[PDB]
Amino acid sequence: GSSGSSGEFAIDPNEPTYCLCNQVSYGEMIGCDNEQCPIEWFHFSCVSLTYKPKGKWYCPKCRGDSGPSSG
Ligand SMILES: [Zn+2]
Ligand SMILES: [Zn+2]
Repeated sequence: GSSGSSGEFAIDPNEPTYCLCNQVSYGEMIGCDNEQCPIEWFHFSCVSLTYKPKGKWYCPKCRGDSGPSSG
């Protein structure tokens, strides 16, 4: 990558986005065990991850579904 350049937190229309922060893949990323998941791609730092977990990892968007807006 680039040694260092100001102007972070920017989403370019050139490259797509997956992670929740909607940013271009970078650093370490894992594939949500849930295939159906349209993202199946999230950053570590974002998902408070230090290293590839030796266990099924389900994005915070899948594991948290129960609970509809209205009752
Ligand atoms: Zn992210
Ligand atoms: Zn998922």
